[PDB]
Amino acid sequence: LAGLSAALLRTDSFVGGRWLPAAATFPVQDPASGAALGMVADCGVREARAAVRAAYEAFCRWREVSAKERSSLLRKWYNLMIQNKDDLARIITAESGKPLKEAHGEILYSAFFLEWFSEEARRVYGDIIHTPAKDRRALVLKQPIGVAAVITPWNFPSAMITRKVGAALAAGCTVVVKPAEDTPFSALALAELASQAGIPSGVYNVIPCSRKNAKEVGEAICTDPLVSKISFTGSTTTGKILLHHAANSVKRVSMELGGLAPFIVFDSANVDQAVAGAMASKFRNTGQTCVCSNQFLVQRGIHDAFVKAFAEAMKKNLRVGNGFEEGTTQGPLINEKAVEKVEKQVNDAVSKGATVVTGGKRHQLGKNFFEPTLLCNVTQDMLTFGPLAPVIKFDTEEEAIAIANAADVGLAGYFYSQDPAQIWRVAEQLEVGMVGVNEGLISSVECPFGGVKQSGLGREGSKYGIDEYLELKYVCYGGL
Amino acid sequence: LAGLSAALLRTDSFVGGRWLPAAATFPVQDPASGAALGMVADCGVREARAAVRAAYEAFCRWREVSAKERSSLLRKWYNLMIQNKDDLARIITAESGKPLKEAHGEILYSAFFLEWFSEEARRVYGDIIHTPAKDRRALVLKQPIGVAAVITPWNFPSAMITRKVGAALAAGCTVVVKPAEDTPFSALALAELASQAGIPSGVYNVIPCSRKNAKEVGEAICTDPLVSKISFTGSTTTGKILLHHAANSVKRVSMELGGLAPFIVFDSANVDQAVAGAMASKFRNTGQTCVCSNQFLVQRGIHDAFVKAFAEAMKKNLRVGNGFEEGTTQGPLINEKAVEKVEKQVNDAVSKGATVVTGGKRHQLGKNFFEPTLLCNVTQDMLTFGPLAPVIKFDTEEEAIAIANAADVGLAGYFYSQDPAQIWRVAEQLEVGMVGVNEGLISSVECPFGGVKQSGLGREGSKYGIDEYLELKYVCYGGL
Amino acid sequence: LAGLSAALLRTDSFVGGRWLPAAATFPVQDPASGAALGMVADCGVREARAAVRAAYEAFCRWREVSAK
Amino acid sequence: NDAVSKGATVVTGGKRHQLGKNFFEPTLLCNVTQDMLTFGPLAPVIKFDTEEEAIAIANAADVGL
Repeated sequence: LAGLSAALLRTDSFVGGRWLPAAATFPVQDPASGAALGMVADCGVREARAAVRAAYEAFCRWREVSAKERSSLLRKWYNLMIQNKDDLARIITAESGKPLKEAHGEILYSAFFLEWFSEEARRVYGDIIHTPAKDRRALVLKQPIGVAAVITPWNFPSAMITRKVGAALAAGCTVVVKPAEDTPFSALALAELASQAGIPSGVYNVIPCSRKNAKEVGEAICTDPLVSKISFTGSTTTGKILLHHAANSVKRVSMELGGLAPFIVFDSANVDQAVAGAMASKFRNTGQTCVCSNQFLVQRGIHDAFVKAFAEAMKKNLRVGNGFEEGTTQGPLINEKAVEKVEKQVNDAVSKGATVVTGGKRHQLGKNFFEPTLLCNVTQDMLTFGPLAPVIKFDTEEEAIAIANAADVGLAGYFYSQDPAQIWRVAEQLEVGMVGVNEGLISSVECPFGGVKQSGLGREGSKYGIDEYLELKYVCYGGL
Repeated sequence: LAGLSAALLRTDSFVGGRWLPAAATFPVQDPASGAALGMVADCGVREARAAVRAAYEAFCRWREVSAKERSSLLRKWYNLMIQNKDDLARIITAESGKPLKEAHGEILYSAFFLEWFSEEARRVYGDIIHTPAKDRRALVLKQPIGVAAVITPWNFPSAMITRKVGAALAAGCTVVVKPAEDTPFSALALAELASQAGIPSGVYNVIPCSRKNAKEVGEAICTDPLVSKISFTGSTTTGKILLHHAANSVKRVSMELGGLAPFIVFDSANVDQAVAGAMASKFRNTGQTCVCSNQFLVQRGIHDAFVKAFAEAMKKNLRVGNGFEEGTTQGPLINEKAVEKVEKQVNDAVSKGATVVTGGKRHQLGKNFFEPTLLCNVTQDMLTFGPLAPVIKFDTEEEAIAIANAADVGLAGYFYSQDPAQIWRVAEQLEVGMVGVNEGLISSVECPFGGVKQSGLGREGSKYGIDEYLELKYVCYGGL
Repeated sequence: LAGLSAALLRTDSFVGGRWLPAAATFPVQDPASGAALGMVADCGVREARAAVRAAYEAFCRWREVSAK
Repeated sequence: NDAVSKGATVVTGGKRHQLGKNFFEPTLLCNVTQDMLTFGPLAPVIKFDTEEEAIAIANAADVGL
């Protein structure tokens, strides 16, 4: 378990440049062994109106540094993460529960976000438009929005914080961060690394707080008028509420909420590969991701040939156990109510027609452990973040889409199909934000992550992400 | 008055391709002579849930036409406007009240928006990002958001409808339009022109409705789940409310609300030019614009030399009268409550220290007519859409900004200054969305109009505007 | 007063086999001298629905061991 | 601000100090007419004529520290 560097670990929220303990604390436990992991500062509103300050003030000056300078700091940070992967990793596995590998997996995917944005910071380009009138010359500068509120989910305690903040600070903004108390350490560990990197005090803050204040602080930072922006990743409910708090102050916003994820396997689709992505998508982090390939849609032809081939691969390598435990594939789910979200679905399926193919009951380790599962004959009248993938048989491509596009969900969808033509049609008509072609993992710091229709606003990462933190200022230069 | 082509004029809301009369109507009158201008269809919610339909369905097919095709239609439309300027003009003067010239002024600035976007429609570019992994190729397409709700103010009954819808349809979207019942005809006149141009039924709709239903229909279209987008221009209050309706359905949004407008005149500033822009900015449409240079800030040095020079120019050419009346500079304000918004301010200024320099009482035509006015010694403790420009003396550039940047207003600000250096500093520190340099009119279809901090979301027009109607779809092409 | 073995003494509630500190604590004092005796973990309901679990699960197996 | 805004020729400082937070640059104002009456490093000057008046105002009752 322990053994990490006392520095990478933290418990006192980090505001304005220095650590600051909360009036009262809240406990964090390894969602696997149950072992307590010290008390974390539980930030109450009074702190936000104070964190949002030292965040603001830090801006009034950070907005000044040469883009080259901020690109320098970021890099210097991206480094400190890289030079700490193995410790920054444990921090995740320990609080997320997820296998150690997936931890490094996250840790890199995190640093790599600081890295990239570090580069983007030096390329915010204004324009020089030509206009009729001979006497006036038009100009367009892009400038930082100012303070930015950042709330992050628990499943990616580092990558979810890095991808937003990297850009945020790339465009010269200041950020106040309320991580998920499930995994708040990775948020503070960054903080430590950022300070060492030399980030000017108040540019990057963290304010841990448990449920009790998650609602309060919520509006606290999403209302405080010094916050001109809000970036959030989470459940549809919470999101819609923050809007309601941002509306009141016409703030800038970008959210990526939940959203099922259709994984359409066609006949021209190669099975071993289709069963490839299939596994890596609905079993990574133990199927606890927004981009968790929810319901698999398979074409009668290759249907049975799929499941058999699919389930067989599961047994072959899905080793349920501890995160830091060698040779481990699945890990804990978060917490009790979670194993119940799976449990539920699993029974309402069996009970309503679902020939279970593998597993089905809580694993024999209990607690927050569940044995992965596969069902079929799963008629759509049964639609959950858990290591559970249900198969649905279909006939036409039109129908396969027809169902997948069962509107009001536009996060990420995947499909396998050897027909060059069918690729384009499916992939374009797919009302989503990210399509994985003959691949099951589509993560990448250089691409635009986000959803469509109610699955979110704005994107994160890529040449396109840093815009979430700029405002355009047209400047009509006249008198010529 | 009358004499126009029966076609350019309309009264039955236009939905799905064909005219449709409202259960009950509401009257529209020339805010100048009072003369009634027929009853317009007063659309009630039941119609919206029906307009939002035929708007949706029109999309499911418009999303298909070749960008070249839609660029063709738009142009064909831009033409029909151009070939109708003189009639499309009267329609505005008659319902807006504003001088006939300013009408043509608008009418062109309108068509020119269709024109431009007609071009943009053929240039929506996807990207091809390079990524590590040899086996997968990343792609990024941009696609239409679908249906779009459009509400427009009264002061620009045509340009405000054209600039949004042009883009909207450029990116292949469908629009439902609720114009300001003050000036709803220009919205229908377009409609007529659009049909003639050949716009597929339901791509562009108009649904007049007076106050009585403005609240209802409001959410009607801003909630109806077929509306995936909302574009609005108006008062801060109304806006914040729509958000509250869009939040509930995480819709895409872009708003440009009110916002004072600082017009900073420095010493290096040429007076005749400073008094130039000064006039054209706070007296166009009779100072009834969002981008209406609200409070003039002048540097002691050139202060007195300004006002004298300023007021003198007013008397010289500000001919108050009827809109269609030859040699007319000012026109009516909208309506009674409006002349009261001016009246108010004017007295709370005189009464609290404001040496009136010209005019001050309702004009001797009464009704919705007011004689322009100029005051000074106007201490900031008195801060209104009316032909009234108050002068405020200042010392330092820092202060001039200090005041102008009196936060929570970021629409458009103007300043005159012959110092090359001072231009850059002022113009960049100016927390706004559009800065007019040594010029008082900064209108242009090719540039980005919109504000910052609470004065709005997103921009309209320019290579940057058509984005308000696209969603990015990353597509990780794998299996290679 | 003090001098006892650090082990025999405790302050973090004991659930499922291992110690677990409470979100917030409550003080315990010698009802005689008044001298404070450290803060004890103050278990809140959320813990019970969790203690009653690891208690249950422990049963499903303890019900098995030989009475001997 | 309610002073400057209502007639108060600032003589020194007036905005939060350039250290921000809970720091403020001391200040001095004048022409400060009594219609503006605070524990902070801020001293406003009020011009008067008679000793009677000087008391008259100072003794603006319900304050005797």
